[PDB]
Amino acid sequence: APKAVLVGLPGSGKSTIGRRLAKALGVGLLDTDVAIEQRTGRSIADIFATDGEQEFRRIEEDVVRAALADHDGVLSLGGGAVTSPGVRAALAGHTVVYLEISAAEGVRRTGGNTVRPLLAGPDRAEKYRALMAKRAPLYRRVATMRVDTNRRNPGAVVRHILSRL
Ligand SMILES: Nc1ncnc2c1ncn2[C@@H]1O[C@H](COP(=O)(O)OP(=O)(O)NP(=O)(O)O)[C@@H](O)[C@H]1O
Ligand SMILES: O=C(O)C1=C[C@@H](O)[C@H](O)[C@H](O)C1
Repeated sequence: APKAVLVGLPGSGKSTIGRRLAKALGVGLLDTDVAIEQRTGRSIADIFATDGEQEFRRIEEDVVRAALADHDGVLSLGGGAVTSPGVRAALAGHTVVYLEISAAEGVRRTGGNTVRPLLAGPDRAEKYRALMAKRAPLYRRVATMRVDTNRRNPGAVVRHILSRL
């Protein structure tokens, strides 16, 4: 079973905080978005364009159930994984950390285009605020620890978590 599992919106810090926490405990990192590209032929934007979001979600669920059984290090999840009811039932019993961020700082952190099919195009600030309103009740229901990332630098986030494990 993992030592910790990380969830939240794009730009909260899931990949950055996960690398740094794994180095301090002595263990490996597994990132489910990276695992998906390795197993199929292609990119995340390629699968969304040829096949659709509902077929992305079925591949993501099967990857997640297997990681929770076989991996003893730190695990980082994709941003919309909590919208599947089969993902929420596999998480019950596990150690789960929710990273919180405001809408104005969150949109400024995503600013140098990694891509992101669901944030693409004009009116970026309007689309980010609509994603927050519908997911926030879902992050609160799955969590066992909540941490505020608004005025904490990344080394100080790591130390707050380490003392509560
Ligand atoms: N506490 C922090 N303070 C200052 N900058 C930060 C903080 N956390 C993350 N960043 C920066 O914000 C950017 C995004 O962080 P990242 O770790 O990629 O988040 P993400 O939650 O994994 N995205 P996704 O899987 O696509 O939903 C990076 O350049 C980081 O360097
Ligand atoms: O639905 C989402 O919010 C996301 C889906 C994919 O682009 C990626 O899995 C990303 O982390 C965000």
